[PDB]
Amino acid sequence: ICTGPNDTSPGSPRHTVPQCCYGFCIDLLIKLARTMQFTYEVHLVADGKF
Amino acid sequence: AGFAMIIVASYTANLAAFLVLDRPEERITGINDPRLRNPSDKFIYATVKQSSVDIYFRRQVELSTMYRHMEKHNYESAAEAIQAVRDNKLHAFIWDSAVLE
Amino acid sequence: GTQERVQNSNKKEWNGMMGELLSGQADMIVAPLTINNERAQYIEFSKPFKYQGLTILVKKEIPRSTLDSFMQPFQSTLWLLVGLSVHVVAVMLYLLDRFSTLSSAMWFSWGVLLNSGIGEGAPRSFSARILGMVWAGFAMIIVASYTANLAAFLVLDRPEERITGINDPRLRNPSDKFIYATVKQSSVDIYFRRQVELSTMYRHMEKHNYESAAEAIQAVRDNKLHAFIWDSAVLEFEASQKCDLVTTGELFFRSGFGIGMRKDSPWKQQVSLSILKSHENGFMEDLDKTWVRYQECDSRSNAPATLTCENMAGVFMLVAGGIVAGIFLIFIEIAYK
Amino acid sequence: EKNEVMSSQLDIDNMAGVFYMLGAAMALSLITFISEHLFYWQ
Amino acid sequence: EEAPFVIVESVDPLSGTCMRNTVPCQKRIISENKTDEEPGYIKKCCKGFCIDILKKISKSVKFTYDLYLVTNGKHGKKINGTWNGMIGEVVMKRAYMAVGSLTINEERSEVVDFSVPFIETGISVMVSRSNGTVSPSAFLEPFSACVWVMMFVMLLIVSAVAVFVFEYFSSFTIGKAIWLLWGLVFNNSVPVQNPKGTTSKIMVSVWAFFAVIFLASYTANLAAFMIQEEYVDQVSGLSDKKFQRPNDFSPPFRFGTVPNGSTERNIRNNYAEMHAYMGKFNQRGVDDALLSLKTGKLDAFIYDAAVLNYMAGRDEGCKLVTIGSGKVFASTGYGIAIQKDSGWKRQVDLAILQLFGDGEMEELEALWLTGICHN
Amino acid sequence: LLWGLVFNNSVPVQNPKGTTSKIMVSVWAFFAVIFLASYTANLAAFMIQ
Ligand SMILES: *[C@@H]1O[C@H](CO)[C@@H](O[C@@H]2O[C@H](CO)[C@@H](O)[C@H](O)[C@H]2NC(C)=O)[C@H](O)[C@H]1NC(C)=O
Ligand SMILES: *[C@@H]1O[C@H](CO)[C@@H](O)[C@H](O)[C@H]1NC(C)=O
Repeated sequence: ICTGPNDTSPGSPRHTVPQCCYGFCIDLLIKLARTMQFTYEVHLVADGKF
Repeated sequence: AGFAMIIVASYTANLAAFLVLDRPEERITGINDPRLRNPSDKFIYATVKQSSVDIYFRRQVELSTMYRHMEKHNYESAAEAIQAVRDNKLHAFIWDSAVLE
Repeated sequence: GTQERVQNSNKKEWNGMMGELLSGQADMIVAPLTINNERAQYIEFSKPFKYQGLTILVKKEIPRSTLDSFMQPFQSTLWLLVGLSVHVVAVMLYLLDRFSTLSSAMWFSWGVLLNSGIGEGAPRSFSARILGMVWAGFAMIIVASYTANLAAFLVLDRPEERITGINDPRLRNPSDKFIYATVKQSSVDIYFRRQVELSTMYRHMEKHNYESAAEAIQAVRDNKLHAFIWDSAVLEFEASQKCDLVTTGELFFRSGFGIGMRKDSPWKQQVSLSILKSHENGFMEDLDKTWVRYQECDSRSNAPATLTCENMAGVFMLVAGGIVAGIFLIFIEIAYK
Repeated sequence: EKNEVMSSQLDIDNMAGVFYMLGAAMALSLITFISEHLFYWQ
Repeated sequence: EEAPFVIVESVDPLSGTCMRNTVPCQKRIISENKTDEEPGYIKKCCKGFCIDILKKISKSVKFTYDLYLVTNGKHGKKINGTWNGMIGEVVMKRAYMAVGSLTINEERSEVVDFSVPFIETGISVMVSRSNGTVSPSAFLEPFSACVWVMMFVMLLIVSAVAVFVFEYFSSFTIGKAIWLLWGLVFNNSVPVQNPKGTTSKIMVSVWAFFAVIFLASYTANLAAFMIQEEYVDQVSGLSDKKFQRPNDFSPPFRFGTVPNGSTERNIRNNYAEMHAYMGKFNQRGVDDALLSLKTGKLDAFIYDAAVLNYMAGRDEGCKLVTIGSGKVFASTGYGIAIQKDSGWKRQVDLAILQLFGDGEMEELEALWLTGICHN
Repeated sequence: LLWGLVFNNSVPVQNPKGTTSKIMVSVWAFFAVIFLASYTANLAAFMIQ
């Protein structure tokens, strides 16, 4: 799961809603997690620019 | 009869010639295609604003010129740039390989 | 002529013909003299009377022949395969004949391949007519493939060599199989020793330089030296006249041959004006056509044409052998009659 | 970007396809002959 | 101003001056109708190739400068014993150093001096890409010059073996025989009469094999030789009759050249009649010449060398080409013009040669004068 | 006759006799001479690259 802003153009007030993410990195994240015993609660960024 | 053979042979030959010579140059080379150092106002680059690429440019001294030509068009994020080069509204896009591939 | 120290003293003098001019043996240098900083320090140069640059020179590569008549396109195995398969399909035809005209069938197939109009048999058995169609198809296929790959042979040319210039990395880290060369004490040498980067190759260059041009030319003709570096407006003519050598592409630093006079003689501006007026009235170019661009050996290393009797051997010999090998069997068969 | 190979002599390496077409033709043809025969006397 | 050498450009509308890597081009423009009271200062900034060579010279021999554009005309043509343009401004009004894109002739050298040139140049021609090919006798070209007749005589020979051999073994004439043969070589596309003797039956099939080799070979060679053709520019040189007697042809060429330049005032002293004929076109500017050359209004163009070679490597597609292999017809060079007989001359001269020693001219060239086409 | 014509008239055959058909086949012959040349050309091309 990932909590993050809706309406990626955030000029209008953002609604921090939950979506879900999946791809090439978060799996790697999971690998690390099961490697070093810690939890996590991801969430996207506000501004969108790096 | 000799003439007949001649003509039909010529035909097959130049059909072969047609089927093998391919298209011309375009092949934008990279940072050195001089179509990218003295931009006519028909080309438009683009990068994502506030992004690592922008930093790589502003700090370099030479490239400065194109930097300015680059400045007035940068986009908000990737998907916008992709969709905007699909429909011809923007010539070239510069970005990180392991996404572009 | 260049500059150098002498007698292990603080004297730096000028070897060579330029030095001769400096001392008062003559008062004009009319010869293919170059232009560069050092020389231009204290000698007045006329306006340039011929423009050119440096370039390279290598032994022309050797091409591939017309062909051995039947070698290139097929392997012998293919010939054998088709040869047997002919009689194969022939006997199968004859079987489909008898089971429900042998000397006919052999003709039929051999003709079907060879496209010869001869022959009068046919497949009587519908069973065989089902086969003959595809047999002919196979024939067309094979002959088409043949012509196609002969075409493929005749158009793909030779590999790379193309020594590019001052940047072909075969010239920055010389393996000890390459050997450059220039004429000692010559403008080129000055252009190298003063540059800083190129220094490395300079040393590799040092231990081989020659005495003069003709020696270098004759020494690269016979393979005793790979590459030669010199001034274009000599190399171009040289390649044009004797045509187993070639230049490769790039230039180095564009400079111009000019007349040279001692420091501030009262003759400068007249000479310069005359040279210019000459360049305007085409007279110079009349000289050009009269002495430079008069002869042309080959060029365009594509060479995509011109086959001749070299092919004719492998086939005309075959037809003559057919002639001479017919008569014996003719006698044999008229005896068998 | 070296241009490409320049083939030669075309050994049996590839013509296996055409030879297979030929042989399969022969087989199916004799098949059909035997079929037509066994049907014809019937 | 000049397209590839001295590019002009207006200031940035934010600061007041423009970006780095250029020099301010002051005092450009004056009044037009009311009163001069010269404002001049419409300051713009310029850059390019010649500007860079100037900057490096400035750093290499200590001095300063300030750069201002020109009004009265162009490069400058001696008119009524007086000089317009740059030369005018460097004779009387004491500009004291001209730069940019000047040629070098005799006249100009009779008034001002000149440094050592730094780019080869001269007169050259430019034509639309000769859309099409040249293959007038392609079909006769390949496969031989002689072996035709060798096959011919081999044929006439085998005819005799035919008659003799087929005479002795178990309606056959030399006419029908040679007929069948000559029909076979090209293609068995002729209703013929075949022999009957088994001897000859074999004796001909070998020749048939000969034919099927011959024909395939010939077609292959034709295809090859037609693949790697070569363009031939449809004009030889400036000396061609096709320029000498234009009226002698179907609608004669329509070629022009911008007047007042060095090139024209060269032309007018070698081919006066052709110069007079040229007066009917006298294209203006340069880009105008390009457009008119793209729209059939002209068919050849005569102008400086370097600027043409830069213009060639630019235009979209590659549909415009300089004649020959880039041959030049009045070898001279650009240069720097300084007021008569200041010592400065010598101190500048060495400077420029200095750059030829360190490849810097190659860097500059590769940075401005390269193109994409004609690689 | 037809199947022989398409590939190459390398087969002893029997031709028709009606002028109607006489024309009616020559068009197909033209078809053949286009077909064959096309095919060979394409093979040559595809084998080049
Ligand atoms: C070549 O120089 C002549 C010099 O006279 C130019 O002719 C002048 O142009 C101005 C303004 O365009 C006119 O007021 C003059 O009357 C023109 N002179 C004559 C004699 O008519 C001419 O324009 C120049 N050509 C180019 C291409 O610059
Ligand atoms: C040309 O001659 C003089 C300049 O030497 C000038 O005073 C005169 O007005 C000019 N006349 C014409 C017709 O050009």
